[PDB]
Amino acid sequence: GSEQKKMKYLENLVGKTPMLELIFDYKGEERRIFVKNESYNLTGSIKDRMAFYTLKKAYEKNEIKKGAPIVEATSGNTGIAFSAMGAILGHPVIIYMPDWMSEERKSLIRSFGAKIILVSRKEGGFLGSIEKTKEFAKNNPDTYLPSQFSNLYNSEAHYYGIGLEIVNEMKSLNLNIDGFVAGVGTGGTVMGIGKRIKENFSNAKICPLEPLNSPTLSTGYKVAKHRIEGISDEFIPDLVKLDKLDNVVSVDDGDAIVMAQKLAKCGLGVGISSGANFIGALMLQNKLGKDSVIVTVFPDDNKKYLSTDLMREEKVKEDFLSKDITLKEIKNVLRV
Amino acid sequence: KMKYLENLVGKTPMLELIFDYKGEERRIFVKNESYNLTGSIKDRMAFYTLKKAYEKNEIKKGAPIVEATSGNTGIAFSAMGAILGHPVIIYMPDWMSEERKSLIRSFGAKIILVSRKEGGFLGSIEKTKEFAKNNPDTYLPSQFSNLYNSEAHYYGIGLEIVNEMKSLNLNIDGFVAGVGTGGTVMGIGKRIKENFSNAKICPLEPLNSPTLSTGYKVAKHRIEGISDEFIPDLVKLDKLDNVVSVDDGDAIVMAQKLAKCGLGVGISSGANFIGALMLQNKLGKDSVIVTVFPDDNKKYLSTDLMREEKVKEDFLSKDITLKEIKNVLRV
Ligand SMILES: *Cc1c(COP(=O)(O)O)cnc(C)c1O
Ligand SMILES: *Cc1c(COP(=O)(O)O)cnc(C)c1O
Ligand SMILES: [Cl-]
Repeated sequence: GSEQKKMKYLENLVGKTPMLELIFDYKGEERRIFVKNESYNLTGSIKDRMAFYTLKKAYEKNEIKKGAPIVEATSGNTGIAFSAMGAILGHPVIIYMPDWMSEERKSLIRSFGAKIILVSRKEGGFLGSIEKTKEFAKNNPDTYLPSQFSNLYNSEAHYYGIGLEIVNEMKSLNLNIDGFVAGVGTGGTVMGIGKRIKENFSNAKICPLEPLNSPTLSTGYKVAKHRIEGISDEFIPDLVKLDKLDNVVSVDDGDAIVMAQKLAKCGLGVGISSGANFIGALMLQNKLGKDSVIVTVFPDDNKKYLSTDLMREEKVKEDFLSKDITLKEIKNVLRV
Repeated sequence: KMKYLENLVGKTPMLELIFDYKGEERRIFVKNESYNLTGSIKDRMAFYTLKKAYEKNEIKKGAPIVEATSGNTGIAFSAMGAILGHPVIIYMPDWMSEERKSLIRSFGAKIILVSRKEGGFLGSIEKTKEFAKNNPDTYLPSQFSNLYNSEAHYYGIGLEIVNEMKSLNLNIDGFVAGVGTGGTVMGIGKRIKENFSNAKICPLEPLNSPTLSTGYKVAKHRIEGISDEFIPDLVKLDKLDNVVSVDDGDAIVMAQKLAKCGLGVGISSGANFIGALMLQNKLGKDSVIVTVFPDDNKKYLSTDLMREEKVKEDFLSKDITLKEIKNVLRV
């Protein structure tokens, strides 16, 4: 080949992230959770694995030509990841997002060479941001649409990549996996990792996670704004197939923030969705038994969240799990 | 012990970058050090310093770790300090990017900003000694003089460099790195010279504040992480080859180009790229030059990196065009 050569080496920019064994007290019995740290990636997120897999398989299946624009609707880690990997592969990148999105998001995505097209309230969300991507393709037929919320390459990325890493590294510790939890944005993470884990541990519980403040998985709908950036921003996406998963876990965004704060104070600088996943995983442990082996992921680091409530004191509410959690140690770290 | 905590640092990607320089094709090789616990090369050094300190009982259980930083070292010691159960107290000049202050505080460290009136970098260092004098159990990693700093890079990143270039059957002709503490250049340089006695090991300075090359001149500059108002004891300019000098404007424009090609890096990464080119010009078109990208662009959104830089006539970046990533290695 040659393109094949290129894709073989560019994959060294993504994956092979640390697996961490985190020990903590939960009122006040000793527990542990296993977690992948996905900050160790090209642009700092799990979405790098997904963007790379997507573009690679698309090249393999001749579904994108050289120099073709990559076009998507997002303001988060997906725009960042396709912007960077798009530029690496010689593609201009076009991102549609709403016109009230913060300066910080726009500047970071702009840094990576993408063209940003802003959509107003009146031009329709949000939902109309994904509509203009479809318009663009019909007027420029070389357009590749990642279609993150519906594209099987997304879930597959995590089946072939991070999911397999998880099964391999838990097997090297001779630990069976009793469960896995992940917040759903596109759903690619929970679906892909779940498919992989359930091939190896048929009784594993694969629980998708939503915010209690906007339970898009349990109701179907975008109910309200919440502060768990990267998860449930729109509608149960087409990729998520709830029937193939076990029961929905719900976490309050404040509880996620406090948990992420605690994580940073033990030297793990993570995003709000990571704190959510940690709480998520503990909930699942609480259903299965204190000593069950539960895995999750930390999808990004804390550096993009330095003006969010991650930086402020959160009111502790009755039902927060995080008020009864004290982190003790990183007991082990695996890197394969 | 932490045979296992070392899995949080190091083993980062080596990139082969192809570019045009007015208007000839060239390449340089670069370690991407964002792929580390806190997103910087300093993670390697913080971990190694603490591991040795523990080995030689230079640090007591729960004792405070206290340090002066341009940002990344404090971030790194706040994260690793927290992991190992230590209070951390960081002094940092007040003109470093505000994202630095926020991250240090997120890791549970006490952060004290130090003004130019209060002596900037030299003042920050003295405040660390003051704290140690006042509080007898204090551990001072003293990154500006501690040989563990350069040792960390001799054993870690330096050895990865040598093995990665060996794997390409390529001889290293030169290495360039901006000097903050001097750890990076001294430690990598020692390792490279053991394997290529003729390789040139070049420290880099801002052209705006050429302290290494003059021995005295200190001025404001925006190349965060390097040129900290003095020549650090760790750096031995007579054991290194000649100083390379890059304009902070030229560095920023170069870091901006790198991000447009997919490599979101800090201002000093831009500086190092231009430096490695300036060295390449000395040794030949075809010479094999290695450098490092110490961190990513996320701590710099508040800085001139995100603004439109006045290009000048003498910027090498006005004549650079990035072509592609030709290769990526990682063991
Ligand atoms: C995208 C994203 C998620 C959700 O992952 P999906 O695979 O899209 O479900 C969680 N956290 C962060 C920070 C993200 O960017
Ligand atoms: C510390 C630092 C440097 C300089 O490295 P030394 O090993 O201290 O010479 C360069 N760039 C950045 C971003 C840094 O934090
Ligand atoms: Cl520093």
